[PDB]
This record gives sequence, C-alpha cells and structure tokens, in this order.
Amino acid sequence: GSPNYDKWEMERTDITMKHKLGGGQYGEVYEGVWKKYSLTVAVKTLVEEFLKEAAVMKEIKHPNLVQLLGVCTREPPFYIITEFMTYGNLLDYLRECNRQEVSAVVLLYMATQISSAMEYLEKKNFIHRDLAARNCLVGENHLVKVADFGLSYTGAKFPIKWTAPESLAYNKFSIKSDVWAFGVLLWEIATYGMSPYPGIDLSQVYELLEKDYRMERPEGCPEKVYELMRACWQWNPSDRPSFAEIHQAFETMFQESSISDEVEKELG
Ligand SMILES: Cc1ccc(C(=O)Nc2ccc(CN3CCN(C)CC3)c(C(F)(F)F)c2)cc1C#Cc1cnc2cccnn12
Repeated sequence: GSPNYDKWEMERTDITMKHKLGGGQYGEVYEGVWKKYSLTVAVKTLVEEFLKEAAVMKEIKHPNLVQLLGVCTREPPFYIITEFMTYGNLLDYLRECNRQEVSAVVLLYMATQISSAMEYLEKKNFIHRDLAARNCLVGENHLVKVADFGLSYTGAKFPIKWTAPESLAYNKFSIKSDVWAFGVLLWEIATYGMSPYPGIDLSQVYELLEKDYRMERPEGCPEKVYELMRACWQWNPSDRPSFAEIHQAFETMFQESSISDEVEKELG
C-alpha cells in the first residue's frame, strides 16, 4: 500500500526474542513472541544461504510444512519467523513418549503426515535433501510438520545413515534420494527413535548397502510398512516409489488402524 511495502517483512521490534531452543541443537533458533498478537513464534537468525531459505519458504504452504509467518531481511540482524511447534522435534518426542499415547496408529499417522508434505514438495519440484526425524516438528495431538534446520553428520558434512547410495557415491540428490531418507525415517519412527544401522559403523555402510544389505524389520513393525521401507531402499532411484504412492499407502493403513484404535478406546 506504500512504495517500500513488502508483505513478508516484519519489523524486528514486533518480536520479543527469548531463549535459544533445544540447548542450541537447532542452531540459532529462538523462542520469541510476536508482541502485536501475542502469539509465541520461533525465530531463526544469522547470508545468501539465509536469503535463499527465506525465498524458498515464501514458496511453500502446506499443512504439514512448518509455516512461515514473516522475515526481517531488509537489514541485519536477519530474521525468519515461523509458527511455533510446541513438542519440539520428532526424534526426541519419540524417545521420550508414552507409547500408550503414541500408539501404533499414531506411528502411522506420523508417517502419513510426513509423506503428505513430501508429496507436496514432490509436486512442487522441490528436494528436501535432509529428511530425518531430527528435522520434523511435533505439535498438539501428534501434529507433525517437516522442517529443515540446516544442521550439517560426518564434499561437505553428511548424515551418512540417511543418505542414498547415488548421493554418497556420486553426489546425485533428488526427490528419490528423499524417498530413501524417508525410508530411514520410517525405521526411526518404528523403533521410537533408535539410531539407524545399530552396531554397524559408518565406514561400512555403503559397501554393505551395495552388497544389498538393508536394515531388518524392527520388532513390531507391520509387514507392509517394512515392505514400504524396503521399496524406499531400492538401489536404483528410479525403482523407488513416489511420495504420492507412499502417502496413498500410509493414509490407507492409517484409516484401517484408527477403526481399531477408536474401538479399543471405547472398550477401555
Ligand atoms: C524459525 C525457523 C525457520 C526455518 C525453519 C525451517 O524448517 N526452514 C525450512 C527451510 C527450507 C525448507 C524446504 N527446502 C529444504 C532445502 N531444500 C534443498 C529445498 C527445499 C523447509 C521445509 F519445511 F519445506 F522442508 C523448511 C524452521 C524454523 C523453526 C522452528 C520451530 C518451531 N517450533 C519449534 C520447536 C523446537 C525447535 N524449533 N521449532
């Protein structure tokens, strides 16, 4: 409505900055308040990389993707402001949870939400590049959203154990290498937050994958979920399923599971 108006730009003074989140495990991400509307938010601060992230996020709007609310990118300090997710990241949520609440149908629900955001990124021709539980956020009622904290892990630093063969070997990243990562995510969900390839050391992973070794079905993981895990770990990226197919599968499993859980809830 005026010459220097930008619909994404907030004023730094709109925001009360509070503590850094997660002991600093997320990097420069703070809790903050958008004082106008009260509202607790999260605020990442710091440069091109930062500007790219802001520019990408403006392009992304989906129920299971952490929602951008504003940026402060006119002058330093640079801010990105997103909605706040009250239970923190998925990996720790799983490690700490009451499995009476975080039951089997919830695990399927978590998987359905994540595949749903990824199908969205797939349709939009984006590539996440670092999909993992540590990168998903949890809110109320097992709401899960996909994020990215640019956390890089061992070219660069790599999360070796979530990384597709063609990405480790040839540096080829794609939505199909996300599909492979999503498969490790499934295993993380299935174990409630166990480290992948337990007991195996990082230097051996590729060679083992190339001999066609894959992680075994976790105790209690449904057969069909494992089927999905292993389809995600097809060696040829072209052989992997789409996130559209993946999300379709999990929704269906999810709906079947809740009929059972609700019923079980009634009886108890
Ligand atoms: C302040 C903040 C800023 C940014 C982001 C963020 O995730 N950025 C993001 C950047 C890019 C992409 C997509 N690209 C990936 C790369 N790829 C190469 C291209 C496509 C996506 C994605 F969600 F779409 F994946 C997200 C999260 C937060 C948070 C927070 C928050 C809220 N509640 C809590 C509770 C505890 C801890 N943190 N926290």
